[PDB]
Amino acid sequence: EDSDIAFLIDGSGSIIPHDFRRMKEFVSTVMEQLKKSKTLFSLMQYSEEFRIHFTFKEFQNNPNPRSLVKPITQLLGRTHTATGIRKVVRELFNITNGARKNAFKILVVITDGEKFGDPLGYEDVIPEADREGVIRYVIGVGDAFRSEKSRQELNTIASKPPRDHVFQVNNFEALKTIQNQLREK
Amino acid sequence: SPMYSIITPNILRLESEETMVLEAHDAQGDVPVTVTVHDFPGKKLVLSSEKTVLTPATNHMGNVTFTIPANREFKSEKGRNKFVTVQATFGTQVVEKVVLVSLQSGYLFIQTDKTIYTPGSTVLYRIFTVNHKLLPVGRTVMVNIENPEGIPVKQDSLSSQNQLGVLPLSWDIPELVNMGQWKIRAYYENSPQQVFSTEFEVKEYVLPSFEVIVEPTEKFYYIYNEKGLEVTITARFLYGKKVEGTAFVIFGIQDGEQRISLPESLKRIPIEDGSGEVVLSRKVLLDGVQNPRAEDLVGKSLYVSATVILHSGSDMVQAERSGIPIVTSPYQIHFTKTPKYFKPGMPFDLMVFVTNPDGSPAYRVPVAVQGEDTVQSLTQGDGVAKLSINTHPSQKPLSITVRTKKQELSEAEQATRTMQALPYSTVGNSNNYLHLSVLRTELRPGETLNVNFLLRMDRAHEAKIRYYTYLIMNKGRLLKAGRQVREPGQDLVVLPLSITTDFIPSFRLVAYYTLIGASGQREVVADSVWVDVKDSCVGSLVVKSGQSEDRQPVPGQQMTLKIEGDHGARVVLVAVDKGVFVLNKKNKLTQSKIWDVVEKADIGCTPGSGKDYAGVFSDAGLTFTSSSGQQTAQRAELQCPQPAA
Amino acid sequence: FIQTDKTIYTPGSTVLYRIFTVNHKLLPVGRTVMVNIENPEGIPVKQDSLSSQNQLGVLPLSWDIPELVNMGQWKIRAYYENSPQQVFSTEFEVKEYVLPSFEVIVE
Amino acid sequence: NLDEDIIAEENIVSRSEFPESWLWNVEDLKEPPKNGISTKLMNIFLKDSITTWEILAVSMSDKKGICVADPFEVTVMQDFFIDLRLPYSVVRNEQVEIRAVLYNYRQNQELKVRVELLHNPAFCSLATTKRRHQQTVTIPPKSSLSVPYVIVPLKTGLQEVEVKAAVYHHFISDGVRKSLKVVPEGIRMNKTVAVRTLDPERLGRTCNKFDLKVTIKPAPEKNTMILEICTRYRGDQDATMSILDISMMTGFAPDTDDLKQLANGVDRYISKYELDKAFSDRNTLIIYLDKVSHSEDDCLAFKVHQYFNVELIQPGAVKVYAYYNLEESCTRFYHPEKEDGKLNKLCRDELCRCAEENCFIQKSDDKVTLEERLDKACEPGVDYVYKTRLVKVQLSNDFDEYIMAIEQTIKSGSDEVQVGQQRTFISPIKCREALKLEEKKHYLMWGLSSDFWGEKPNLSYIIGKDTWVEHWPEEDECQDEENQKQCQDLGAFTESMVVFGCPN
Amino acid sequence: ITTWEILAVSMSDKKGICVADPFEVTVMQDFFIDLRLPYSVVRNEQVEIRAVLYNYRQNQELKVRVELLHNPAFCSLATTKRRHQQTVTIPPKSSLSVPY
Ligand SMILES: *[C@@H]1O[C@H](CO)[C@@H](O[C@@H]2O[C@H](CO)[C@@H](O[C@H]3O[C@H](CO)[C@@H](O)[C@H](O)[C@@H]3O)[C@H](O)[C@H]2NC(C)=O)[C@H](O)[C@H]1NC(C)=O
Ligand SMILES: *[C@@H]1O[C@H](CO)[C@@H](O)[C@H](O)[C@H]1NC(C)=O
Ligand SMILES: [K+]
Ligand SMILES: [K+]
Ligand SMILES: [Mg+2]
Repeated sequence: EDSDIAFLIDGSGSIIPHDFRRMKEFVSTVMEQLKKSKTLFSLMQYSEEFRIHFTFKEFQNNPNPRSLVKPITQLLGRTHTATGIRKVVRELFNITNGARKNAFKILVVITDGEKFGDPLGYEDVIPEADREGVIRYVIGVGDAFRSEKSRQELNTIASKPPRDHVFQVNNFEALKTIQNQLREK
Repeated sequence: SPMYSIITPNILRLESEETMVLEAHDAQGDVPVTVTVHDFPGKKLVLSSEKTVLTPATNHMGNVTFTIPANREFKSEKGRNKFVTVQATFGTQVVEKVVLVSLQSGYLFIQTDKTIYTPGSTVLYRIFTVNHKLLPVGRTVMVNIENPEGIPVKQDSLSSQNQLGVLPLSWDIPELVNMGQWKIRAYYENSPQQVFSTEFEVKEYVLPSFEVIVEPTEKFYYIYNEKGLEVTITARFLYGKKVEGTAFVIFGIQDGEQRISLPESLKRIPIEDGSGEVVLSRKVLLDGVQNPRAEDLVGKSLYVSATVILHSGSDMVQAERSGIPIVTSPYQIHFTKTPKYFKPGMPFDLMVFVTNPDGSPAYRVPVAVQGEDTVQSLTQGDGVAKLSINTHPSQKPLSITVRTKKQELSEAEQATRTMQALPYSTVGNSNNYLHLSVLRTELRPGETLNVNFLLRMDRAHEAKIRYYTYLIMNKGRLLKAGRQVREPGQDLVVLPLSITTDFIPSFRLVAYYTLIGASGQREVVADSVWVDVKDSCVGSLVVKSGQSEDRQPVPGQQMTLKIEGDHGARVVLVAVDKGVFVLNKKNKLTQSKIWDVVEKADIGCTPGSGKDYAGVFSDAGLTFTSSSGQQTAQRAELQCPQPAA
Repeated sequence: FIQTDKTIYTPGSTVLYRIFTVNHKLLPVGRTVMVNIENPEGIPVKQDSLSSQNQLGVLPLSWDIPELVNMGQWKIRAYYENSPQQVFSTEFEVKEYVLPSFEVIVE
Repeated sequence: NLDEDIIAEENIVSRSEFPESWLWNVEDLKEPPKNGISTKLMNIFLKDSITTWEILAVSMSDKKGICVADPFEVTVMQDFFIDLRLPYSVVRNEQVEIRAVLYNYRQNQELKVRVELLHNPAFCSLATTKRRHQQTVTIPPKSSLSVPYVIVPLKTGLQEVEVKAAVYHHFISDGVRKSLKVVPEGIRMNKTVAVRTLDPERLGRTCNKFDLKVTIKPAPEKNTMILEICTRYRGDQDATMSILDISMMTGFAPDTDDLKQLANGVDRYISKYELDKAFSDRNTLIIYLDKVSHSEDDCLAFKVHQYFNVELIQPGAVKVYAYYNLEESCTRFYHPEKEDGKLNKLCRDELCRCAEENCFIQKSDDKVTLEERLDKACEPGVDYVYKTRLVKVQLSNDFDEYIMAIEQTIKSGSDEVQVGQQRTFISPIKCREALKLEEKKHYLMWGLSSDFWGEKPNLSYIIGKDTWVEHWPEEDECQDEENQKQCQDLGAFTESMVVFGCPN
Repeated sequence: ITTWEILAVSMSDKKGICVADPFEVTVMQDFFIDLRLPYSVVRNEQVEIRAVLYNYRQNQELKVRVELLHNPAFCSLATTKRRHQQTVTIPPKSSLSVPY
């Protein structure tokens, strides 16, 4: 089977630079320790404006993740989470960027759980990921769990069940649930 | 006093890549620009796309690639038009512009297997989901099967995500059912006011054994034509073998949807080697005259039904040709492809449509404009000549009446049509102009189109214009823009514009230059031209036999099918008995029916130029906004015409 | 052997139905079979004749229920081409209803 | 903007997929067998429907043959959810009722919900585009609440309804999104006169078992009113147990003790729990009757109290039927000023649109300058801006008609208006007095192209949420020093609108 | 025995969409029956029909035996006991129609 892995990081100002560094480094480790067959990686940084830091084509041609992740900055915008997702499903999972049909499609949403200024809601874009069939792993950060409505924003983003998908970034055993879900898949 | 210019479509479609072009004429330094899209009214920042800076290294040009996000905002029942405020900030200067927006996400194309079905049959239909660029998109659609009454008798809600733009469907037709024209309506989830339709007939029938073609020699009836109504009857079996039978032909007249039968006209005619000739004799028609009104008859049409019976006895076929116009004029002239506005003292290029009375083009017809005794021209196979007339430099409205000069026709017959063309108003009527000239011939992707920039002004200013900035608007979007450098003194420059597959089937091209003219005022002159492109697919699809074993097929014979086409492309098939079509051929899917809707979808309103340089952009469907204060008037209507659609 | 997805349907619903063809030794075969869909009146409003070899005795089928249709007890009669007296049946009901939220049991 | 602590409706992924059956699947058993058993594990998705999913299967191997299975049960639910209960055969253009039941299976935690009936242009609801309809409620653990919602099916066919309920100081939200069939009547033959000029210019080349009189009256001495019902049966012999479903005008509750007083009443009974239910969200009441009479009026009445203050109030609803038969029911809606309790809509030959949004664009703001005045006049939406004089007035129950005298066409739009012309502007009856409008007065007015009632030339005008109207006095009525500021901005609005025209 | 139009519709992701020109295909034999059966009929309502033998052989008339088979749901002269046959001679390139 075909392992298509996408990565969506928040860059909003609410992301303190230390949270942000953890994100970039955790992603790079996620890919690194996901060194395994037939896995493809693409990334976009999301805030109030979006910019895909690498596509799948650019990844099959460049396997070194550290080379892909170093140049990434913070955006310091607003937080258009909902809009970011249609940018993931409509662009990253397009055949034009490398997307293969009948592949295991996973989205890694890495944010603190605070959408703001987004004109789009979730009731259009979440059922979209499900009608397209993308299994959504969410990685909350900093104080993504201090508040109540943030952490539920996460389960709102994460596919069900959220206990199996919602994880903190510093936790090192966020991969093994998925690293393993493929070993006989 | 630096000038900042921004340009975008007259209408902004949601969930689609639109482009915005940025230029900074003659302003020093790397110049940053930030554009943001705001609700109208307020500071909602619907979109603020990426950072861009216009460098002298790049001659102060960059563009903005952006897609408008939706926020579920429109109005049902009565429809009010939605708007957004675009905001451009060149460093400190802010240039703002209120733009219309449309919900329409893309296109949807309904294929049924065939045109006509019987009670108890399955209607197989596919639906074709494409974006504004005829590329696959995935949205939910709603499919309704609506009888002649209009009542949905089957409805569904389905998504096209990862179905490659094809939604194979079906619906089973009931034994007890209303006969007539049934519909298939579909529409994207996002944009329901935009309905896509196809009709199909439901009648109790059995396929025949032979087809009958009743076809008159010439497409109309000249009112004084001595020969009368001459018709060639072709009757043949479906495999290509000629039929033996008898024919029964009655005549009738058709007025809009009001039809008047001619019972004395019915004549029985033998069948001669699977072909025939038949005449409505001048002698036949006149006996028992009815509501003759010779002068009045022009403008109506005639229908003729033949009921053909085999010589063996098994199958009878009723065939009919309807819509036969009784003319004084073999033709009709229309100005539908003609610009309404001209550059005074410059050539005026007409695409007059010579039309045969049913709608078909006219082949090898000499035509000319009354007056200008100098020259006459000849119609192509399309019934169109590029009558290029010389304007006299003068601000009188130019009035043109086109007549045909087709030999072997009466001079009264010759078809005529009149229009009036109005001068491009110059700023204070300073009569500094721009003329775009480009040769109008069916342009194929891969051909090079030379673009001619004609500059008209005193020597005081001509050295100032040092490049021209050009723009190609296609299918409702800005496709390419750039600059062609100019050196002081060349009044005319040509851009060898190489034509690509994006340009299909046609496009308009606008362009402009800027300077600081009379009364210290920054001045911009622009001009626009519609260019048609060879109609075809972006890619290509060919079906031929895959067995170099030529032979004619046999019931139950095996066959190998060869499909040649673009790599990775998905191909859906269907094989229909040609015999079906003898009973119905309407709403059959064609590459043509694609393009005809598409061109309807265009936002441009005039084939050419406009009343003034503002009308250029508006008539083309474009917004220009500059830091100086010059910008396009506002567009509040979705449709163009003087009589609305 | 007839499997319908549901036992009761709304006008305008899609009826999904499978037929299992086996001999008296209960083995899947591919053979020619006639399918008759009878309305409450009993009147066969659809028929079809197909063979299942290399469909493994499985005849997956589909029927669109008309919006205007007589409600009541519908049947599915079907038979081998060769043995018409040997007819096998299944019913299914057509009525306008909504799925309930709880059940009621009287004992 | 009172409280910031709820999940936005805009982010409430509803329940979407409710198939009455699915997974018609066909899968093959390729697995290396152990014990003589190939084992297959098909990871799938769980539909947005809360029910136990029964799974039925059949193994057709050519070697052993067919094999039915032991059905499999997958028990699906959430702690807190909704299910929505609708009819099936509803009729377009007829006001109806729905009921939404939120269940709470949390064992010990009560809940406070803000739930919105979601706006739909296919339905005449209380929910305009911009004016939400959010009801706030509280739930006892291991209990569910019935919420009524009366609507008008404005269109035909497969219409979906949505309701999104969000909670406070807790986690989940939910949303129901459920379709059904809407259909037409076709009579349009109500007491027609022989030639009523109903025809257009360009065409052409029901309670049969029950008597039910319900009237809600007011009280003598927050606010309390009387509910009155008056019922009978039409037949040869008296009828069996009849039932009443009664639902509360938004934020209403009956008088707990008069409720008790009535239940001891003859031929009547309401169990204790729906009778000692709490005043917190006591909202829907069911009363069962021993029998009902075919011989005369047996009425009933009792008190209702206002628990929460909102200006606009859903009609109450009362549905009565014999114990055995629901489908031959009779439903009435009540409202004290709305006769027969029906929402205001606007109707022509077979079309209607919902007239229930704010009467006109909100007045009395601190800002009345030219700056905002022009901005709402320079918007593209403004099709027409006129200045007329209130000439005639048709007042009626339904709507109240103001006959306006256009002398000048300031800015025509998609309108072909002649000079010295008389045109019909409408205002709903609920709005009439709020407008403080008098004849003989000039008015400078504006609206949109969408706000035109009819087709040409037998047209009318409608004052909507965003229509702007303002009276214009005479020359002898603006010379006052007090009235300067108004007539100042009137003169400068006009001239700069006139001279400059519209900007674009 | 006729001529089919086969239509191919294709869409790639980048090469847009293309409905190709039709492809005709001609089912035609030397000798065959055209069998002229109504859409429906009424039960117990007698009519005739026609089975038209097409002798599209080149240069030889054709002595054929024309025949029907036994459906006990119809009353014709054919049985398993006694059949219902003519014996007919067809010139080349012609259409002989047998009544039943
Ligand atoms: C907006 O900017 C885009 C990139 O900044 C630009 O895209 C470029 O579009 C041109 C179209 O002319 C393409 O140019 C050439 O591509 C190949 C290159 O070998 C040639 O064979 C062609 O003939 C063609 O001239 C670029 O490939 C394309 N590049 C990218 C990265 O998109 C848009 O054209 C710009 N549009 C506007 C309106 O400014
Ligand atoms: C019939 O007339 C009454 C008023 O007399 C009105 O309330 C009702 O809406 C009308 N019904 C129809 C179907 O027009
Ligand atoms: K045939
Ligand atoms: K249920
Ligand atoms: Mg932030």
